[PDB]
Amino acid sequence: PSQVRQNYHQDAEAAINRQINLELYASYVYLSMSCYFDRDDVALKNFAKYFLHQSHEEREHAEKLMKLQNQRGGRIFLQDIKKPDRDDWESGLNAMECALHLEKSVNQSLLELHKLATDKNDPHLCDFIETYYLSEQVKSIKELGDHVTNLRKMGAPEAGMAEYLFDKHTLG
Amino acid sequence: PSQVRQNYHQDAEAAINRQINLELYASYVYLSMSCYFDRDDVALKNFAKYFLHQSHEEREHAEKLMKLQNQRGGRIFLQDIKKPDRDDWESGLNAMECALHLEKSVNQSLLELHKLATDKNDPHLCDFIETYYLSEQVKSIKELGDHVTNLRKMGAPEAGMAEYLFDKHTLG
Amino acid sequence: PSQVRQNYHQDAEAAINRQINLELYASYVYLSMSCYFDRDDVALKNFAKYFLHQSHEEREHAEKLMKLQNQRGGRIFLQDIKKPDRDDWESGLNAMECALHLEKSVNQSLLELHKLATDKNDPHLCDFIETYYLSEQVKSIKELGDHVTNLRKMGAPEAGMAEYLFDKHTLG
Amino acid sequence: PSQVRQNYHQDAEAAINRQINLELYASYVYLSMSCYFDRDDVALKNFAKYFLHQSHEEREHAEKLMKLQNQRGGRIFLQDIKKPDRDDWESGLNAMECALHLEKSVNQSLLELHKLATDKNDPHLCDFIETYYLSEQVKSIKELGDHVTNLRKMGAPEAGMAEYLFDKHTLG
Ligand SMILES: [Fe+3]
Ligand SMILES: [Zn+2]
Ligand SMILES: [Zn+2]
Ligand SMILES: [Zn+2]
Ligand SMILES: [Zn+2]
Repeated sequence: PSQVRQNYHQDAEAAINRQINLELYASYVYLSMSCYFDRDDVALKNFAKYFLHQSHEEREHAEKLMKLQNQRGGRIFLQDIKKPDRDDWESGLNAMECALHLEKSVNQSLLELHKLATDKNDPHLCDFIETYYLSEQVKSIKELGDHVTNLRKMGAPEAGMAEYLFDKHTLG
Repeated sequence: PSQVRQNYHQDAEAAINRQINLELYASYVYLSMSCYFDRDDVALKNFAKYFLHQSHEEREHAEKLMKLQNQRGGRIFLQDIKKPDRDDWESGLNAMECALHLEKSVNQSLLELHKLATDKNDPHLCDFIETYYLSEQVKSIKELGDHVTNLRKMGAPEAGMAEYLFDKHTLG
Repeated sequence: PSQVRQNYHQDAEAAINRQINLELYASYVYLSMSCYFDRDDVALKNFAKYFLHQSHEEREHAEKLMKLQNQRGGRIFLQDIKKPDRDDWESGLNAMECALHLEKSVNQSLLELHKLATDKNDPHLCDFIETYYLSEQVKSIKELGDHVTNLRKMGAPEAGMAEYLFDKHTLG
Repeated sequence: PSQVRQNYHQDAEAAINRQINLELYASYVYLSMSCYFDRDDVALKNFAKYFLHQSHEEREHAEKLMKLQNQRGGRIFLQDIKKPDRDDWESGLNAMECALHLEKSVNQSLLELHKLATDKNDPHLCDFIETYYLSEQVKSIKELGDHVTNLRKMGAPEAGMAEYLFDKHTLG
């Protein structure tokens, strides 16, 4: 047992390892989306910039959980990062809808983690999740819902100027 | 009778109390509209910002009348602020049309108040209304009429890009 | 159901609507108190300034809950804002005592809301209340208790110079 | 008839001459009060400073009416400035009460003047009075009412420290 370990259940250590994998997976999905919008047959630079920013943010989320695991005296066990479900993301609207789905799935994972920390009476870990993860997920899910709403009303993907003008106005 | 009171008719005191209520009501209507445009299924940030600015302006109008009532030695009697007529304002165009209707109703209230101050030979109160209320209402009614004209010509609400591009160009 | 909604119970949505009404009511009570201290027969400018600051702060509290309701995919349903219990607040000491009573009643409402969010396993909403509401209420209740203590010891309201000198020293 | 005269009734010219005399009289009353508070047996420097400021302000009010009379092509006819009703103003509270009485009497004179300009269809003269005289009188009467309220509550003139502390806090 680590000299620093105190009130850190083996189940919490295991759940934090699963979450690190999921944040690294989310980072890979966003990178896949970023490089789709950089294709010459798609060519939406501000969609590509937006998803690359999200990819980097998710890597910072993963790295902060790795820091937490080490501060609490747990041990990081890394696993394969699975390839994303698509190479071709079809449209700006479809990628925003898939990003929304991914962010809600990551949020559900964190709520299951908070529930585990509550059941194991781990107040430091509960507060860590609330402070740096849950606040930020609610704000992300709302941003993506807003983007989806706006793109559907402008008539994306069938309206050719919808994603062009969204790329300049909302994402530019 | 207040030591400061001079040439302030009890009817004028009563009418200023009714106007305070109407400016506070207008503030509440604008706040209702502001929070409609912040819904994820509407998601027009600059429409929400515009109506929140109007909500704050109307609270400043109410507060200035409360200052007038106290300077003249009248007594403020507050009344319930009634809830707005809708929760769902339907579209950017509909909210602008409802705002236009509300601002004309507030203007008519002030013209009835000016007529009362003229009939009671209250020149200080007449000048107060002209200087800080009537000028400002004419300018508001014209701004809203302009917004409505522009949104109808762009084809709102059926044209999906009309309110999107109005939100960026006119309100951004 | 809203595309952004996740882990937000209908009871929590209803309770947040009741709290918005209570923060708007508190804003109206403070405005009533502010305009009492501006009467020429009361004439305590720094008491009026203090209560107007509180009125504005409570409107910011209400607006932040409206933002929370929209971020979580709930729907704001506004209700009438009831008129305050008095027009005449009697003295500086009495208004501070009534403000203390109001702030404890708002605090009890938030503790009932936290208990509901705990029972519905809503950690984002629990953390929101703790971070932006409960900390701030404890600090307000203590400030008002301090003011009341000081005014009673100086001999308010019977000692004429007590509220005058409190207005200059503590509130100036 | 003056080459510049247009729509200026002989009654309005006469009434403006009477008002010039009253503003010069008010200036003399305030100067009398200022020099009472500078006596070694009264010795309230900030009461003396306050009334000297009012004396100078009233001379500026008189001079602005003299400018108006000349702009409209009337002729200034000056009259004796009568001596004030007292040399000894008794107390800070009594002087503030006498100042309140004087300012209400000047205000009533201006309302009679506005009524005359309204009856003679002189809109330039009506607007002149509203803009530079009536606004300012309401604000003066309210300031003096506030001062009187505060001094009576602190227990002036019998409470020896009331006028001392008012001189430092309110007027300093
Ligand atoms: Fe002192
Ligand atoms: Zn993340
Ligand atoms: Zn208004
Ligand atoms: Zn509050
Ligand atoms: Zn004057």
